[PDB]
Amino acid sequence: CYTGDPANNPLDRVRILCTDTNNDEILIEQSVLEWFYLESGKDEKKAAIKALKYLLFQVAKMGDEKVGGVYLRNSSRFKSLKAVYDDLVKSSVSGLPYAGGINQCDIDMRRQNPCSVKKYTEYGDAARYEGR
Amino acid sequence: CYTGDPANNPLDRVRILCTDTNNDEILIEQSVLEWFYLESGKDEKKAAIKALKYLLFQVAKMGDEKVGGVYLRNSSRFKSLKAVYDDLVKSSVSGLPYAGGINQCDIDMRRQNPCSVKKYTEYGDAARYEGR
Amino acid sequence: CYTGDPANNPLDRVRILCTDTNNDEILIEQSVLEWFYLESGKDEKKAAIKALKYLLFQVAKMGDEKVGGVYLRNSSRFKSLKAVYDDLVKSSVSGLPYAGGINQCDIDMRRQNPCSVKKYTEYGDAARYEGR
Amino acid sequence: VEAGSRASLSGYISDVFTICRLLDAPMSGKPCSEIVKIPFDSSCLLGVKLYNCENKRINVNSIEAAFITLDTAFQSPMTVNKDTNRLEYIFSQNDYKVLVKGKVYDMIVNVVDESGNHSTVLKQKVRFN
Amino acid sequence: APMSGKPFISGNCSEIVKIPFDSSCLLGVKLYNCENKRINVNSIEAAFITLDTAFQSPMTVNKDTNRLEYIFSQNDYKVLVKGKVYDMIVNVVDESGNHSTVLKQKVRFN
Amino acid sequence: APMSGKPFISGNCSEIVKIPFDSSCLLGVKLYNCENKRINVNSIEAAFITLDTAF
Amino acid sequence: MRLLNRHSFVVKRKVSEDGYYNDDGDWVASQDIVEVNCKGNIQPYIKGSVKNGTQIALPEGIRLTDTRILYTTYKLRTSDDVEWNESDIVMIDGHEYEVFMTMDWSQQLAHTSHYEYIIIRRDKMNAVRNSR
Amino acid sequence: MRLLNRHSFVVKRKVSEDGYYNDDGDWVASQDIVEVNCKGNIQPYIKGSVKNGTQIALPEGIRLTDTRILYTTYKLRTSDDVEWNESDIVMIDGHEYEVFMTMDWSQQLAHTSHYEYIIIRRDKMNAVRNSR
Amino acid sequence: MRLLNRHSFVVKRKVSEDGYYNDDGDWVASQDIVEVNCKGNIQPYIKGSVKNGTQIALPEGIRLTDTRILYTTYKLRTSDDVEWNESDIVMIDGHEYEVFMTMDWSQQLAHTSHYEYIIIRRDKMNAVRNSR
Amino acid sequence: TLTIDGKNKILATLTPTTIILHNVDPTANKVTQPVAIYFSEPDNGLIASEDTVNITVPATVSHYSLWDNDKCVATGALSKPQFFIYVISSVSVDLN
Repeated sequence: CYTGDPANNPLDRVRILCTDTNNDEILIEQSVLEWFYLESGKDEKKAAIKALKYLLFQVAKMGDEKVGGVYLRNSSRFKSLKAVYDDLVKSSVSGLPYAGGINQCDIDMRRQNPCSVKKYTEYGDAARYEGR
Repeated sequence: CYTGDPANNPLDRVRILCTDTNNDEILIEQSVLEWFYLESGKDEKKAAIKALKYLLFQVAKMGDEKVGGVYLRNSSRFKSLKAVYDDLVKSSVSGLPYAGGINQCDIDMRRQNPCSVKKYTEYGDAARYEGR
Repeated sequence: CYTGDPANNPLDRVRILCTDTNNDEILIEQSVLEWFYLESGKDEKKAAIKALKYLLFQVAKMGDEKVGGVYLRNSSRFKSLKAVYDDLVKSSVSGLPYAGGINQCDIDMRRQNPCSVKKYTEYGDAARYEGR
Repeated sequence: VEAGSRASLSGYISDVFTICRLLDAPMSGKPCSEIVKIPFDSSCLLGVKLYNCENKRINVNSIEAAFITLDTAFQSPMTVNKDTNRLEYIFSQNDYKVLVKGKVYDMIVNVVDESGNHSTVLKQKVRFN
Repeated sequence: APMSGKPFISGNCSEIVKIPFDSSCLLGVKLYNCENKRINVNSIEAAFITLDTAFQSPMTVNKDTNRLEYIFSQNDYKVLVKGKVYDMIVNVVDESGNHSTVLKQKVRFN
Repeated sequence: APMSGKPFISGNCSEIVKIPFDSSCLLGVKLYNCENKRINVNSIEAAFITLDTAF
Repeated sequence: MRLLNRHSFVVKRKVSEDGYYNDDGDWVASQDIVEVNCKGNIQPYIKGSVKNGTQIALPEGIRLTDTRILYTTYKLRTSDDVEWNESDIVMIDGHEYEVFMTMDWSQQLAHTSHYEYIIIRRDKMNAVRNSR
Repeated sequence: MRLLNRHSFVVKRKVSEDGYYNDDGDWVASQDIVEVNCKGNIQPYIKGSVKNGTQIALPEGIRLTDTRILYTTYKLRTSDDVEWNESDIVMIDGHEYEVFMTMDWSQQLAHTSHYEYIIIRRDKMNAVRNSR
Repeated sequence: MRLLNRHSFVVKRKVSEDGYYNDDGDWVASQDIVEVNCKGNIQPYIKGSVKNGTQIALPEGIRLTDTRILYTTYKLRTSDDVEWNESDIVMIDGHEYEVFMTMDWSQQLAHTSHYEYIIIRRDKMNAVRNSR
Repeated sequence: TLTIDGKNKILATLTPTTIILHNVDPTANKVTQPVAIYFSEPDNGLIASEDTVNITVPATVSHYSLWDNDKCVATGALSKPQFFIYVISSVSVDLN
């Protein structure tokens, strides 16, 4: 039910972010999409990422069908959809890695934890005039 | 049947969490879904994890059927659905991994167990003034 | 629709940069393309990198369809298109690779960080008259 | 450099010929959806025909003070054309002063009978190109 | 020019009219009412032809042949860019001063 | 409203009637006996309409 | 299934089966007509000399004959002299289509049991009543 | 799609549907004829005793009969006595081809919905007018 | 292509199309006959009651009827009363074969556009001239 | 050669506000009292009347003129001289 108005309709913006903008091939129900949007509060990005996960399940279920004259084959859709999904979404890293013992401020901050086991010697023991 | 009212109907919320919302291909009976909802106390999230396994079992059973004119092929739905499931549910981890002997507040608590085998030496033995 | 006027029409320039110029097989809606163009500010090059991903998603969805007389088979378009994409866009590198400790003008700038762990010895320590 | 100039006048010594776009309103309830289009800043007559509960076309003899509403834009009164048996309206050039170009609007038609009851006899989507 | 927005047969995409660049060309229009019957131009007072970002001009209301007509000229091509696609709009004036956009069409000059 | 629980044609799922929110709507009902013939309302004394948890 | 429910149409069933012959001998159709909503699939019927949307030239003018095949899970019935009931009517494009043939594939298999009907467009003629 | 739009042809539709019978009884065709541009695909029709470009020998001389099948997404209409409209005309090789049959495959599937028509070359005859 | 040009044969085309009817009513064929060289492929035509090299027994004696199908890229024409031209002749085994049917597959595809013709052996009869 | 921007910026200044009919081409030969007229914004170097206007004559008229200051800025001839309400259906001025 994409009305071709991404400028105004946030539901259309979500329907663009998750690729379901085709009136003859509507796989995600309007009522389902609205509920996802409300659960995400108003974040179109989170609504879209929820709807994409739901769409994976929706596609994986369907299979080939034949009625007199008309024959639809769907067994190959999931392979392509998953291949695109893991490449474009699952593999996108966000945040930063961690490198232990590289930052003095981090080291001193973590030294304050009382519930931590105590090492016999640390890195800087040979240069502290005050020991400890 | 999915009534298109997830906001108000807790059963619709479950039918969304589980992906059995398509009215033409109802795979989970309404009575079965209600029984799951009751047996889970009343928790839409916690009913879905059982409904999904029931749906996996239901999908694994069916095969290809032909009757004059129509024809339906269900032999790949399982191979797609299990692949989706193992990725989106099975491999999702929750909780924390234990690391041995890293927390003093835990070591001292574990020391109180009477049925634990005595060790000849422990980590801090070299600096205990009192001994033991 | 591609109007055959890339020189004057910025939307035609985008429809050329993206390869959706064939009027018989319009795959990207004109409204969607305009919305991408606006969201990218106004940059034909920068809209194409989003339109291409949208097109990948659109192509991955479709399957084989038969109606009496006609018949269309779309199960390999994705396998070809992703192969073209990974070669012509994904593997194209831009920017420079960093090499550690090769530029003195960079080493001395990094030395100003206060939250960096002190090293006992550095490369030039053997020839510093002043020490430190 | 030259520009030339022109002048034009028209008139007569003592009708409406605007573009018309028609709709049907089934009172029976029984008729991803159509979107009516009207050029922006262009006068356009909008008409609607009533169909009774049996789905005949029904006389508009009854019905008074029918209203038209452009959602979150404005509300206006509508004319009960009892000759052609259609409820009619004409988008005036004042209306476009508060209408956004390109945006999609919802429209509603209300009917007030002789008993004071109000009925919503039509809902439709439109947009002004 | 079908009023009421009905294309006689529901095509797709956009059709482009092509005219030689430096040649006068008589362009006419035909009017059809809401029931696809042919309208008589006697009820039309005036009409303005428009080429976007190029110019606007009054247009000959030919009641004899029952068509609206405009003729390009060499001084007209002094602002038109060769090859570029120009949108086209036809406006009408009623007896009560109503203004209607009866037709929009894409044009270009070879 | 077919008495005896027979749907005239055995469909599936549930059908939902839709009415505009803020508009009066005349809602009627038709009665059919155990043999699908049309019943006359003369034999009815009273009837109570119900909307669950509403009124 | 999804393909068996692509189309939605109205069916007029004469619920009462009390048609009889008047004291004058004229036929009186069953009185209580009831409208219903059904879902199925409609396709042209290609076989032998069948005529789909065929224009027929006659000395009296021009006619139009059409006939289709309908797949559905709803049990429509044709005329039967032993059971003493009349046939159903299907509204397609606003015209009447009388059910003339039936093929019982029900109770054959679980997920593919259905029915097939051949429906012929009703010819144009003036109306007359004989009701007693 | 590309193969459905290989050919371009002209169609004469009698837009007005006001044909009537004179006070003398003669037929008067609808007045307003309108030309249109359409795209489709034209192929010979091979079935039974169909005659494609077949020369016919008669005592009066020689005739030529031809008939074809047309695939297109445009909705052409044949004669209909109930709706009271006349058939369309298709210009092939400069001659007229009257639409005699239609097959409605529309609204069946997303990317493969279309129409099929059987068009017969109009026979040669002299012209006469009865207009009132 | 190679298989479309396996055979070489002669074609007699009546280049002039000025045939007319004498002042006495007799037919006068077009005068200017021209010979040409063409290439194609000739095979027997197997369909229905078609007669290839079939001996026919009659009270008057014995006849021989033959007919073939010809694939070629050359545009041969049959008789046409509207265009007012006569059919071509193909020389096979030294006998005449008149083109009676045509099937236009041209402009369909790049490398496989061609024509099909059904050619019937001309019957034996004595000659008479009416030229004015 | 004036571009569209120049023409649009130009016609914004003219702003006529009255019209007078004349028995013959003109201040001379006035036949009717002036009546106001409102004009729309310019586009493509063209301005048109925003609405209809009614003029009355007791007498024949075959010409007209526009004023604003009371300055005459344009004149023109009626398509047909008319004996004698003369309704001015529309009027426009352009630089093309």
